[PDB]
Amino acid sequence: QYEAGVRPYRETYYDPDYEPKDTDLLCAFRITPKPGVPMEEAAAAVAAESSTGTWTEVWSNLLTDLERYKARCYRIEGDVAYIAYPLDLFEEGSIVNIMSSIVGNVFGFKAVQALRLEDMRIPVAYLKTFPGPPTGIQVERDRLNKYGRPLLGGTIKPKLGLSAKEYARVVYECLRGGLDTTKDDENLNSQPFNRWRDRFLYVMEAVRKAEAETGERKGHWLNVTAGSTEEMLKRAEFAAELGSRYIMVDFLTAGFAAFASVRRWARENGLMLHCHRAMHAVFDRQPNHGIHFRVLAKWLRMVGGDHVHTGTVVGKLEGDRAETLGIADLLREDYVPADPGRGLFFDQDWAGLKPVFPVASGGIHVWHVPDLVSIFGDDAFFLFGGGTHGHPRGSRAGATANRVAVEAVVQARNEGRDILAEGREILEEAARSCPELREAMELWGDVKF
Amino acid sequence: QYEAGVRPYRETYYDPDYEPKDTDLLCAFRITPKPGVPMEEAAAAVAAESSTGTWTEVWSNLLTDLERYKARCYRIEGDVAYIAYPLDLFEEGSIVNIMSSIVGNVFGFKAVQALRLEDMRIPVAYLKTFPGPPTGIQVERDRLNKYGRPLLGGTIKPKLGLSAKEYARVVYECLRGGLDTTKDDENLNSQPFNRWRDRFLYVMEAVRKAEAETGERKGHWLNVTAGSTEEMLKRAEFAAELGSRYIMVDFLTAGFAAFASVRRWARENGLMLHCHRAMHAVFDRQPNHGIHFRVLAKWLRMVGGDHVHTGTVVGKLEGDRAETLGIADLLREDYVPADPGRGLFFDQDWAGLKPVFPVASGGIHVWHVPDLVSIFGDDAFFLFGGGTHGHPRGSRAGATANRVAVEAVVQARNEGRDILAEGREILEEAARSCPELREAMELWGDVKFEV
Amino acid sequence: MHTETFSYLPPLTDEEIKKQVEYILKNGWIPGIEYTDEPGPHNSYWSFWKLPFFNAETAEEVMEELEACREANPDCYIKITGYDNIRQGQVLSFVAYRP
Amino acid sequence: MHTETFSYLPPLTDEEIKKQVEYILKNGWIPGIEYTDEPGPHNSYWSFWKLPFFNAETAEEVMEELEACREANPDCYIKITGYDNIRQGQVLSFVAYRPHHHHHH
Amino acid sequence: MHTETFSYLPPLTDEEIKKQVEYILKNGWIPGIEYTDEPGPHNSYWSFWKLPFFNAETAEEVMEELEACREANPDCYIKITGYDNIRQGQVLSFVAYRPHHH
Amino acid sequence: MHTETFSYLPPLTDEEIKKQVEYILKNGWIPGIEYTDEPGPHNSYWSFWKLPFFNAETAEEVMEELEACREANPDCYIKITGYDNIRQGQVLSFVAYRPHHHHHH
Ligand SMILES: O=C(O)[C@@](O)(COP(=O)(O)O)[C@H](O)[C@H](O)COP(=O)(O)O
Ligand SMILES: O=C(O)[C@@](O)(COP(=O)(O)O)[C@H](O)[C@H](O)COP(=O)(O)O
Ligand SMILES: [Mg+2]
Ligand SMILES: [Mg+2]
Repeated sequence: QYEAGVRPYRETYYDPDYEPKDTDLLCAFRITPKPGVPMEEAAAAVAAESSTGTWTEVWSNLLTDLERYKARCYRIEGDVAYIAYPLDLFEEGSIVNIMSSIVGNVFGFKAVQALRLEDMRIPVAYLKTFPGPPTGIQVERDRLNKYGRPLLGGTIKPKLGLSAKEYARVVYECLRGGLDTTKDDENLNSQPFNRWRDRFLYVMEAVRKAEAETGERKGHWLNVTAGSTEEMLKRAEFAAELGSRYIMVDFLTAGFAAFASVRRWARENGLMLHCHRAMHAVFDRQPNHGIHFRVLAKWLRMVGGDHVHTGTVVGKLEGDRAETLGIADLLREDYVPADPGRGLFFDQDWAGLKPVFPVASGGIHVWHVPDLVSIFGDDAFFLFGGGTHGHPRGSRAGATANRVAVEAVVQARNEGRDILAEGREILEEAARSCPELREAMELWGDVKF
Repeated sequence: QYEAGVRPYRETYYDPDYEPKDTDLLCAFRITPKPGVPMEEAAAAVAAESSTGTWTEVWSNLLTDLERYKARCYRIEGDVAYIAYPLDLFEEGSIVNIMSSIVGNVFGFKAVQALRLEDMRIPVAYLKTFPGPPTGIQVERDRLNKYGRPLLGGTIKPKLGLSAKEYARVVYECLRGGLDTTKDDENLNSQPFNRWRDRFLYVMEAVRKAEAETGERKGHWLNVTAGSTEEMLKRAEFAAELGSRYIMVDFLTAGFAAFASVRRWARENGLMLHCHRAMHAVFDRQPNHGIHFRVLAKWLRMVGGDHVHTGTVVGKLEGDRAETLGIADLLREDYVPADPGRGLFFDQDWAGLKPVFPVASGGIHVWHVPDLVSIFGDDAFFLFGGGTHGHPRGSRAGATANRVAVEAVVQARNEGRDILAEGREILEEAARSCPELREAMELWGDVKFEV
Repeated sequence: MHTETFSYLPPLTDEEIKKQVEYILKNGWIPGIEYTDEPGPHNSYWSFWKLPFFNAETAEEVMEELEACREANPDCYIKITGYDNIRQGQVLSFVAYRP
Repeated sequence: MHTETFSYLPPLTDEEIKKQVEYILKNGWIPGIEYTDEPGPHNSYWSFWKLPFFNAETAEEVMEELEACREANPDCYIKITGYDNIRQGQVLSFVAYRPHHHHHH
Repeated sequence: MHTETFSYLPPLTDEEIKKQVEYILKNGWIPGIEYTDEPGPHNSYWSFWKLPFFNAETAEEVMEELEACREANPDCYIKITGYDNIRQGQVLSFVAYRPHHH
Repeated sequence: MHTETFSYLPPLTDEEIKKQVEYILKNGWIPGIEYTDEPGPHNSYWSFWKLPFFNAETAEEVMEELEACREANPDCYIKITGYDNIRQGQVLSFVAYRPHHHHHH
């Protein structure tokens, strides 16, 4: 009663006359076919095996409306295949479902030897099924009462190995010296040398003490990342009982289903949510295979994180300046037009979702502050871990150096100075009044990446 | 008061004199340094930045004992750096914590242009803080009353688009034709055209009807994968209320913390846990950068999935024979010696954790059955989705063809026949008593994938 | 035992059954045949006679299959179905033969 | 009524059965015989025909017991079991005899 | 008592303050002046000096209001604000005058 | 206001203090100095007088810093700390200086 047998995927799943609907989810896939497999067939294989198809015709295809439901490759430019997915294919509010289709099996086919998801056009009708950040940039600045400059943070070091009590000594010195926030390392969860309950308690003593002493609101990104969702929610609950303004989650290692659970809990309990992108470079770094960070950044903004790391460009971890500028816009703006020169393949409307703070962290020190202010502007966190505790006089002095550097560069920008052309002179001028900053500049004056 | 400033990572974190302890977690990383960065410095950067270190010396290093806590690269051989991580660094029972250290930041450093985690030795002292599978191969066979052959399953197709009622019709036809199980596609969760509660109800009616009609116990891997942990647990709950033997989770797309939540739920409720590895190839496809599936497979067995997909070798998705044999041993055996020819850089003791069923799925059909029985032996599921519903006479006939193929090959193996040399002949012999099998052999005889 | 649509009318003649099949085909729907010896309200999945007739072009082809199903299963209730793949739903179902 | 392993193949001849018993014995597993008139999915415990044949040394001894069981219980399904005490689990079970009515519905 | 943005720099001169007012105006933001004798972290709502200066066109206008606020409230902390109605958020806030008892 | 270890003994002389510092150093622990005007049970973090003396080699060096701290902060309680980085914990802490008002209530 039907035509059984194997057909090329392109017969059903390649349609170069298809016009994408404003409700379709669009993917830009970088395809490296197995040699001898044409682009059109490789693209159709990806479109088929991420939507409705499989490797041979099935009688049950005729019990549904594949014309309505199938994904289809509708355009190919070079090695980039554009595939359109009907809105009805997706579970509302579920990044987990997006991934299970779009990146579920199609990266492992023999016919397609490498595959990278470069960008995705999330349609407004699908975006509205997501709640976005639980706080968002504007409300977070209101909660902190901080306006007009990048915010200062810093990872406590050594990454692991400090007792809970001594850990919060470092926090206290940093916050009292002028950092706005400090954070647990992504891999500091609850371990034999530092269990999370003790750390949460002592850190909040330190946060409260620094807030009272300086008069500025403080916070610490208490890492709730744990082996199970229930454990993360219990840690978040205790952070809330202690009056922490923040918790933190490693959203990729905990994973998107638990991340969604934490976002809901954070919103309902008045906590702001720092998101660490641990694991991202396992699959977003190489240009031939994986998922570009700008896609991860879109998904992050949808579930709802209040901040996510974006790289520094100039620090110890790899970053591309043009890509980073586009990602910053994707995280912060209401609407981002396509721009091939930043790898933004699609226009992205954000459907009124709240914006996310970019976070620049990793191997940075005072000499980087002119470049960082130039790249990110005010709505970012700059984190100095090593660049704080590695100060010759320790963490309080390091925090002061870093806070002064940011403020001096912001002041100079606002006065109309060229902070790139005059960056060194701006810092030297501020160091004339700030020995902490002079010592930091001397220590790290030869350290570049 | 301390020596501030930047030092090479190798000063603290490269120690070729270090003797790994039986309690250390060991990693084998294939490293491609930035040109001009020595291997020793690149390996030391990975060790430092996945344990205790950062880019400049900090006063607070002197408040702890880096000799106790630092990871250290203790051997570099070719392009592989061996790195030892002290037991103390890890949170008991947390795969999430393992990932946050071992693969957290170290794949994105300027100094290390590509990095491939090939293998990890999980020490017994840490492994036994994990529970392993809630069921295990032997208990599952007892629950199903199925002994002495591979088990048959298959994904319902089209992946998406069937109503709940017609989805369950396909299930019914498959199960009553001789498949042991059927499953939801990994991307079938709850959608406008097929909402999960409707599917779960109708599918279990089909399962019960097929079991009563055939006399054989059946199951369907109901996919509980959802956008939040709470929603996944709600779906698991309903499957339990309907008396399903099984639930299914996409453990990597849902993620390990939600997976662990479902595994605890599964222990409290007695359902078996099918684990789909959707997204794994995003991480594991390329040989220069990423995480090899064998590592993910270890993590899977530690949390406690009862099955995981391992690849087919011969079907539509990539999978090399040697690596797949290594992965099957890692999933099933109590102790697995190293063999770098299979990518096993370390020996792995499982210290009594239960074995996981390998699941071979994707682009396979009747002609693959001799090779599949040769590769996996009895203790595997073979799934035919397209290879069942794409039969000329539909899903019941397709299921029968696949079931007969497996049984004929098993019978022949047990009689002493060489199922590789005689595999095609054994299928031809069986097809003389089974027209469904003949029709399947004829339809797909020219359909081959490279191996 | 009532059998849902048309069960409250007199048993359909072959001519009357054919007209319903013609209606299924005229609307572009897929005709099918199912049968069972347990037609009660517990039973959601009667036995398929072959597959749904995706390729059928004429009502006469369907009536030949009905007669063949009747001859193989004279102790069963036999129903004609019509399936609309655009709504993913059965759009007409009635019993054509009672044992 | 399908009866699990080999149920989808033609009913086994005595020579085919004996080869399966030889497979059990050659791997050091324990052959056994069980029977029932209620073979469906709710029945996990068929009736023992004697205890498992712990001391069986040849397939012939087992075939002689199968013959005795099927003469004593011609109205029953009769299965051969193959038990591995090392893993505490059955490694092969299959029906060797089905009653007359099975093939005449 | 630190006072958030620019608090870690030397207290601003009138000329430095005016440059920051010029930056607010150049960007099309709304300058404002607020004051309090309780500047600590519990206080989210300083007293407005008049309304935000929606109609201000020059920095000298704002500087005159700052001086007027200080003369009337010499015991208070006085801050300059800049508001962006398109983001619905404050975009710059810094203390321009601290009382003698600071 | 009791101040934990040795608080129930007579206030320590400088020679008694130095012997305790010698005990810290001889066991390879890190001496430090901290001070506060709020010594009670809600205060876990007194103010550092410089960082812990990681590089101190003699008790005399530590006594010179104690003298400097008590001259700079005569209104504060001042404690000697003794930190063991091998266990990540203080192994001895005691007050070496109390302000005048302590002894006159
Ligand atoms: O573990 C680390 O290396 C860090 O704490 C930085 O420490 P330092 O401040 O001492 O360099 C951050 O987690 C990285 O910046 C994350 O990388 P990214 O921001 O690119 O996600
Ligand atoms: O979506 C699919 O393609 C499948 O349902 C197979 O359908 P077919 O049976 O019709 O091929 C399975 O999910 C893949 O086999 C998983 O790949 P793996 O097992 O390698 O993780
Ligand atoms: Mg970190
Ligand atoms: Mg699938």
